[PDB]
Amino acid sequence: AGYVSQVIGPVVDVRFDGELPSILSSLEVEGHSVRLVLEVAQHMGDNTVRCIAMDSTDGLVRGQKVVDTGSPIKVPVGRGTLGRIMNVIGEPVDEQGPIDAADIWSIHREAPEFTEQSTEQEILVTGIKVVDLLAPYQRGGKIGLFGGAGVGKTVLIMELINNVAKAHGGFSVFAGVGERTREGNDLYREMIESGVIKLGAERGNSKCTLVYGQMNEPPGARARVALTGLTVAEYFRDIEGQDVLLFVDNIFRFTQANSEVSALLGRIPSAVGYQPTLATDLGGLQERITTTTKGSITSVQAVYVPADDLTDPAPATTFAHLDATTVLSRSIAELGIYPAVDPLDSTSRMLNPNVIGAEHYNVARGVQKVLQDYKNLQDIIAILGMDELSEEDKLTVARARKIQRFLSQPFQVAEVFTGTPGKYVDLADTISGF
Amino acid sequence: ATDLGGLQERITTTTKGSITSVQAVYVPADDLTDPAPATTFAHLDATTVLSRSIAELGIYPAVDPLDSTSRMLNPNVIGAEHYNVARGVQKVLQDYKNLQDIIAILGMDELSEEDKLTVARARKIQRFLSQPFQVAEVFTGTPGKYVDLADTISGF
Amino acid sequence: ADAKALDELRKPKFSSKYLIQHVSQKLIPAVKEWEKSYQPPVIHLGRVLSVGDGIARVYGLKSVQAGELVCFDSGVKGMALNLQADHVGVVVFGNDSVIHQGDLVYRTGQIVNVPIGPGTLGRVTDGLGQPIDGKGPLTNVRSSLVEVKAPGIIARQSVREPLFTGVKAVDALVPIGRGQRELIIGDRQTGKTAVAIDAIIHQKNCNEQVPKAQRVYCVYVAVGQKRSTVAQLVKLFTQTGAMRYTIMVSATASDAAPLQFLAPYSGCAMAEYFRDTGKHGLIIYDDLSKQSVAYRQMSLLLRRPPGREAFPGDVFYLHSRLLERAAKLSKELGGGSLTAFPVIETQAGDVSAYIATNVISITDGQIFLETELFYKGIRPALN
Amino acid sequence: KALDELRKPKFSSKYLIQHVSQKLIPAVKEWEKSYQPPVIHLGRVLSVGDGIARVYGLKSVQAGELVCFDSGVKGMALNLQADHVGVVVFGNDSVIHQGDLVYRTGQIVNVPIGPGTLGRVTDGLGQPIDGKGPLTNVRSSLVEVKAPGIIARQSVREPLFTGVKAVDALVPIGRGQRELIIGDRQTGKTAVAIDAIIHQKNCNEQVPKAQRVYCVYVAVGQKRSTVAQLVKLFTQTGAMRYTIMVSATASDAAPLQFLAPYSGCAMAEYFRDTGKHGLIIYDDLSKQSVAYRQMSLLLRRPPGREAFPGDVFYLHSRLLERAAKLSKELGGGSLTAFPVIETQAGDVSAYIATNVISITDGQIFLETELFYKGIRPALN
Amino acid sequence: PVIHLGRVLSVGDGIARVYGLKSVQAGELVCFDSGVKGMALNLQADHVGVVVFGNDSVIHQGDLVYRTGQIVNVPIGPGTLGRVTDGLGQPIDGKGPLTNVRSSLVEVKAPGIIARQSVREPLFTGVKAVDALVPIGRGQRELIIGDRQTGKTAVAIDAIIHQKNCNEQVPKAQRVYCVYVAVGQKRSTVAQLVKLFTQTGAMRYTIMVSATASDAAPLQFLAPYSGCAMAEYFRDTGKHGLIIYDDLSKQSVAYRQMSLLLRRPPGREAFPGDVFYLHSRLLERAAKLSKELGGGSLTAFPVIETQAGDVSAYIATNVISITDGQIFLETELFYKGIRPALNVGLSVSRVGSAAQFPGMKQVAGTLKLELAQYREVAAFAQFGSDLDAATQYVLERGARLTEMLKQKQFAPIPIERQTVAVYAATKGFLDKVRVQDIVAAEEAVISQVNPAVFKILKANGKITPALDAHLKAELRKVKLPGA
Amino acid sequence: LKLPTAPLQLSGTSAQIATLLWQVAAKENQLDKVQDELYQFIELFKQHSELRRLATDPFVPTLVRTKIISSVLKDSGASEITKKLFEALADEGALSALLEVTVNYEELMLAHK
Ligand SMILES: Nc1ncnc2c1ncn2[C@@H]1O[C@H](COP(=O)(O)OP(=O)(O)OP(=O)(O)O)[C@@H](O)[C@H]1O
Ligand SMILES: Nc1ncnc2c1ncn2[C@@H]1O[C@H](COP(=O)(O)OP(=O)(O)OP(=O)(O)O)[C@@H](O)[C@H]1O
Ligand SMILES: Nc1ncnc2c1ncn2[C@@H]1O[C@H](COP(=O)(O)OP(=O)(O)OP(=O)(O)O)[C@@H](O)[C@H]1O
Ligand SMILES: [Mg+2]
Ligand SMILES: [Mg+2]
Repeated sequence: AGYVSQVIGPVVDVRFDGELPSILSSLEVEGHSVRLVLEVAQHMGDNTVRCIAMDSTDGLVRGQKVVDTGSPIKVPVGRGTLGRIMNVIGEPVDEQGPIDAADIWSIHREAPEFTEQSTEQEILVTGIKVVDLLAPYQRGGKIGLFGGAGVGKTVLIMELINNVAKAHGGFSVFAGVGERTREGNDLYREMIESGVIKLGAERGNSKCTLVYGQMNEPPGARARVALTGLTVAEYFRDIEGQDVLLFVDNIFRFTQANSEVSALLGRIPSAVGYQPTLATDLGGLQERITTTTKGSITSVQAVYVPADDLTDPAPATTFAHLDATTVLSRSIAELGIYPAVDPLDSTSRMLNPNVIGAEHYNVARGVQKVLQDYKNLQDIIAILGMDELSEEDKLTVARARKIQRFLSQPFQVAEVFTGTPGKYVDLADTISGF
Repeated sequence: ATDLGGLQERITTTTKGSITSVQAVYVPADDLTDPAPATTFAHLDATTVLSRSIAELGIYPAVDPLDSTSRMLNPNVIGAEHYNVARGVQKVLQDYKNLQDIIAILGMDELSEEDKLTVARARKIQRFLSQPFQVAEVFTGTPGKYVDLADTISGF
Repeated sequence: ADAKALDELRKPKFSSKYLIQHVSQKLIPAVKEWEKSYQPPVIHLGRVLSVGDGIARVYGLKSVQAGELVCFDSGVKGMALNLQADHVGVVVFGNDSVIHQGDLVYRTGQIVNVPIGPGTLGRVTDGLGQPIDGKGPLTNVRSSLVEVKAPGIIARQSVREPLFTGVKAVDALVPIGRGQRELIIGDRQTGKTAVAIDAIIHQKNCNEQVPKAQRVYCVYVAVGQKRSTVAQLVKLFTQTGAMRYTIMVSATASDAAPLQFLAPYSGCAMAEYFRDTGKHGLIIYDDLSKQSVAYRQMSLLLRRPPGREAFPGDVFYLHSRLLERAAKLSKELGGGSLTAFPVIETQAGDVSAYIATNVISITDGQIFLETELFYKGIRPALN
Repeated sequence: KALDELRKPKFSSKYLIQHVSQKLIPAVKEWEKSYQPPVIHLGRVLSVGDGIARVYGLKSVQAGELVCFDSGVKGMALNLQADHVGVVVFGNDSVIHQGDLVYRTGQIVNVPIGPGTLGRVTDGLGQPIDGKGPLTNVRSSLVEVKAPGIIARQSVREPLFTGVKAVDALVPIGRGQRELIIGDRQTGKTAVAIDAIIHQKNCNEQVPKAQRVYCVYVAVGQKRSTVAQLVKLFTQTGAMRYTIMVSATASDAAPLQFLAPYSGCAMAEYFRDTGKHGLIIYDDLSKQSVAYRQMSLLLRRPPGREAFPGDVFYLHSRLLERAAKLSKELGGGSLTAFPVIETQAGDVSAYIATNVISITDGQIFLETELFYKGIRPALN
Repeated sequence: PVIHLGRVLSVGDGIARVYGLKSVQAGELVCFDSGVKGMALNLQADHVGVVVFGNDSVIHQGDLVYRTGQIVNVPIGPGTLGRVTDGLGQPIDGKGPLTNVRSSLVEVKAPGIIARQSVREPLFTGVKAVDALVPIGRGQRELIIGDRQTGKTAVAIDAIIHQKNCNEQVPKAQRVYCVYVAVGQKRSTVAQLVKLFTQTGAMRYTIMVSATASDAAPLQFLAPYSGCAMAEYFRDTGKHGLIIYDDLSKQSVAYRQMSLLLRRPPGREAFPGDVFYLHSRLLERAAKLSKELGGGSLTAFPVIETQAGDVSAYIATNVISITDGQIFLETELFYKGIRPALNVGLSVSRVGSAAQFPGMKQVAGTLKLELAQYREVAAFAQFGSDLDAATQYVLERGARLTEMLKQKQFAPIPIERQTVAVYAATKGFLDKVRVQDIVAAEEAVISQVNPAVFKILKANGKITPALDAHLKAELRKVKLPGA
Repeated sequence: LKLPTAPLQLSGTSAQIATLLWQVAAKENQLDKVQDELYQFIELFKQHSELRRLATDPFVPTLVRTKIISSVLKDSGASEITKKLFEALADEGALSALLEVTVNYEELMLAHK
């Protein structure tokens, strides 16, 4: 009912002689080599809408028929999407047939309202000792994961998927926002061998939904693929009633893709070249990740800092939403300590004695004090001597070294290639053990 | 980049004849990062970079001995007796610059006389790159010198 | 094509009418067969020409005041910012995805206003005064404008009364007068709201011990904050009893940037009810640095030129006309007061930023919260 | 007065007179016959200049379609707007005038791919510039192809040997990964990339035919003297028997330098898709982005952080994600990319340098401080 | 005399769009019917853009604009000497009309290659930090670049004041007539310089072209060109000129105002694309003409203000490219007690010693070499590491030499006195003297040394061997403080 | 092809239509029929508010706006130059240029004599 008016890169103008589609509605270009889905960005006037394409616009002709779907991008949600790879517009990329959809949900959604919100602010038990003691995870919170390569981030992702499914009974969604396709395939094959994704007839016993928007996709497809990951996690929260994990892998690439679609739509860039709507394009994502009366969504979001600059507006806007940080370090990984969570750099807002109690607080405040006193004397051990310093100062060195070792833990998803069995550690056994 | 590229790609040696081009390039604020000098760098076979810090030291011509790069500096082009002297002069002048971080702070007493020898060798090399020009007789006040190629390799 | 040459086309100069009368007997039959393809014409109503970026361009609306509440047929409010010759550009107080080209825009006839009064005490409203606490509409209340001019020089007096915060470092070292503005400025996670929450809980302990004229009625405005933090704060005020004296204006991070830009003016108008009736107000603008970011978004989307930090240039007047409304009134105006506590988030201790130095040159003092004293456990980390 | 509503007009088309002229001059009694402009598969040049032709008409042209001017100079329909087409010109725009006829060719941009491209030095559009005749044993293939998805790939395991000891020990490179050679000017960027191409000539005569690796060197924005020095070096060593050279030099138009990494990748994607192994080297990815920034500022697309287009990340990611290691049911072939990014004063915080660091797997940082210390390759 | 008429379409911010005036030239003076003048700058197809020489409040919509037929011109000649004029010619000192004068264009093509000769004769500033280290020949453009209050104006005023001292002693041909163009300055500030120049006597040879901050932006853009046209009268008729453009930094800001309001697209720092051409058109008119064209010269002194010593500024980098030399003035050298605060390590003169005093070409060669040795050894004794006693000799002698280059702000020393002062410091005769009273020791060296030994060094221009020994044998029969 | 030259040259996008309107009316010798048919349309907008709704109102469809002007300019006062211009000005919504294209038609007509 509408026809293509302009094609300027990834930005398509469609002209509707009848009534216009709503902003954020989905438009299908009738007749094209690949399925081209447009999302309405604005009403330009003169019966024209401006759209951002979810695929390539090469081969698009002015006058091509465009069919309005009457709704935003609608993706399959349910338990049938578990263990599948899905793209932004809901198509299966894993090449295992159609997706057995319980429902088809719009990926655009307002945040849960004020009466629907939870006021309680409790702790999500993860079974990992170092992030249950020193940097606890808020149930319904946002967690910055400051990992990288070779710090065992992928094993930490799959162990969080495992222990939340095993203990708390909730599923997981992985939103690969702007991921490399070599790394997105490496995650898929690592999840198959570690048991969190199963293939074939045992597909329903998988615990994670992969929602992938790759780097070679246009900036509109990467900017909306984190909202496709929300909508799968919001079905488990609002219909299944579960404590869902979400993994927005590289929340910076969500910002970076939304900054590209603002630049292509002709908007004047804000401070540091970011979009004027960076606070509200990021805050519109993060406010759907919350606890409601039905269930909760907890998101572990990998955070990239652009120029090693925490005052850059993309991490500074992101850190206003984050309720905990888990920093993975190579220095902890070179000591054989796995998981490589830095016990001092990792922070949580759940770590004060009014939400976790004074018993749990003083242990974690006491553990962090001991390793701080041990690791600021490492420039007086090497230049004076190990047997030089006092018997009390080396009592801390003996106590910290058997705490720095005790933050290690064998993981259940890592036991198919390490031999040692995995061990879920409860919260009371971590406080009393430390 | 394409206005500049349309000009430079005509200044070439063809099978008919040869154009040996010498282009001065002004860098705006002693800034080779600036895009108008930085686009010119990919067009040239020899980029003599002149520095203000060599000029303020009194060494004239104020050629940066490290930043000046030529495509004639392969050993299979100028021989090995020219390539190893040029690669050896650049090594002593780079070691001195890594030592001059600590000379201007401490003062050349704790280098164990292996690094004290390469400071005095580079300081002789720095002045020996200076040369009176025949057109700067009115400026420098000295008659200019034409140094042959064999006498440069023999001296350094 | 000068203007002296086009007004000559006012007077008739044809002297030949062989198709003036020909189409006049055919125009009305031609218009009549295309009537179901005509939208009805619009003069005092409005029709949306173009909507996008949270700004609607509205044809018509011949009698809108500048800065007036307009209402779309979707139920969403707007504010007529610029009346132009051909359209009126409104900014949408809500989600612009529900507004279409061709939608009717209605006139409310009133410049942008919020409900103020005694019945807004105890409630959680949005940036426009609509209550989001779910416990009904606002009763025992009346509408007042959100862009009231501040009282002048002769309508003020000096601050005399001491408005106890209840914080030990504050009331001893940087004590707060009752008609004063005090900036709470610090880095992220430095107890900025903690100092402003303890000020609000403290008035509940003092209001039940003072004789009805020295009572302080607090107002908390949250701009750009997560809904969960706002909901965890209404639970804390309800369980301490501080909600009886507190209004909670909330424009969270998911809300539209014109709702976050307007929420401190909406809350200041509700707190000005107590200033203008001889009572005493306390207002906290938590993250006024987030209200300037929301106003920077609306100015860049209106294609206004960037500034020093890409801010509109009138971002000083954004906060100066806001914080000048926190005054101590004179005895002929009732003697009421309004005490403001703006909150500014600072990046890495840098107080020489644009929005930080603006509010410092507006407010009467500062409460600097150092992030190194906060890490050492000295809390409140008063520099 | 009642006529004040029409005092000033407003037009939704800048080229209103070119629609009015298509209805007034065919109303003359003479020119009702034989004189009417075709607009569907033809076009008229409205404006020329700086390698952009604004073209009225071409109603049925596709986005990215190769169009032809009546002088034989080709072009790509890049802006498709409501009244005109913005055409980036594949040559000098001096031969194009206002009112020239623009024909659409029906085809999106194509390059010859196949075994006939080996040994040949082509331009940014596939036409040979070494003067040895046309490309014989080739076939036409698209230039901007979709990169292979998740299931089409497998894990990068087989090593690609650069022959450089600093690389092959410290920064190991696998068949199917994309490694950035980033550094300053004259830090040995090409030295590392030419050593990779020369070493695959040595390795190819000692491995079976399924394990041979065929190189493609894309020279963007270099001069013809340097490119001819590199064909002479590749012929003296014998590495031209496995190397394609795609050369869009500095005098070429900015659409040729923009399309040459995509033209060389499509020539290199032939070996990946048929089970063999490829090695694609972009001499200057940064130079390509400067050429793409030229077309977008001239097509009046909105400027970004360094005046680059918003999709300039999508420019390089869509190119570099085409370097994959394919799965065993797609032949198992591979394509290894070596983008080259020239930094200025060694900062990797530059807009284009931050983009390619994100897209690629690793980086080979070459530092000019180590270059004067005798280290070579000055690998950080 | 048919006069073309243009109707004003709209007038705002000192710019008036005019309908009609098809015959008007680009850069033509127009006349509004309010009496205020204008200049047609961008001739568009539908209107003319006119910058208004004055206050645009008197111009209404539909006012009549007459063209005057003429490109913008100013009165040039000897009748402008002594008078304070505004941005285009008209005198503002209240002394009547400019008598004995002639109207010439302000935008003249600069003299080309075949109209020059080599800059060989010196222009003495009277500032001995300048005349020794960065000497300036006649026909050379020299930048005085510095900070907000680094004494840049003082260096320029001392060049003007010193020419009056030279013009009373030279013959009629080699007399320097100064022009001081004050762009964007305070009017009180300009009136303190006319008060200084009549008290000094320098106003006999000085033209004062004043475009203050209250003037319109096309009056301050155009005032360097109108002052250069007054200064080019002396260059074109065989005499010698000296033009000082105080704050060309403020001319570019006034040119950025007209460009931004004529809707020209902004470049770096919202500046016009042809800003470089704004100053290279002007400064290339400072030439030394050949003897076929009279032999006359024009010496320029542009003044550029930097912000925090940021010479990497857009307009600052442009003028360093145009001018021959550079007098860089530093803020921290100013407060260390070094006045004038000249950065000797950054101040060059591209003409060099080809056009300097021969009596200081041999004496100040070792001055700038011993000061080059003084600079790097003072960076190392800044820490307090160690001493060498040959490092401490050049660290002690250059401290006499830095203290020797200091000068009083309103007194310009003659070239003969400066060479004697530099001789007494470079031949060791001002050793055995404390470093603190060399500012007062050299008053003895000028006074007690014979007043007839300066005459021989002035007439010869060079210390002859019959004078090189005779004055060093008089630099011992002098009584220095302390000793 | 070749058209007559306009007597005086004019500016663009409304005075450029009047130049082309003058050129096809000088070829057909209709320089005062097409001129006076313009003056009738200046009057016709003053009479009928629904005719000037087809030039100011942006919400009339372009299918309606071109099928009123084609269906009232029939069978009387056609001249094939007024008829073909005003369907072109209605196809693009440029019917509000009708005052401004008439004034520049008069300056071409006055310079023709
Ligand atoms: N005096 C105090 N003693 C102990 N904990 C405190 C104190 N004040 C605040 N906190 C705690 O410190 C943390 C940060 O304080 P708060 O949230 O008030 O800071 P903020 O400036 O509002 O930070 P944000 O930028 O996250 O809004 C919270 O967990 C809070 O409960
Ligand atoms: N390993 C090496 N040993 C010796 N010389 C080397 C080595 N690598 C590079 N060079 C030399 O360094 C110079 C510059 O290196 P090269 O041109 O290969 O680097 P580049 O980064 O591509 O430079 P450009 O910026 O000019 O493109 C050349 O003379 C080259 O031969
Ligand atoms: N050599 C000097 N000795 C003593 N005082 C000096 C000297 N040079 C300048 N001054 C004084 O220092 C102050 C600044 O000098 P001046 O006003 O000439 O500087 P400027 O660079 O023109 O600064 P402005 O930005 O005000 O124009 C004045 O009071 C001036 O008299
Ligand atoms: Mg807070
Ligand atoms: Mg190279």
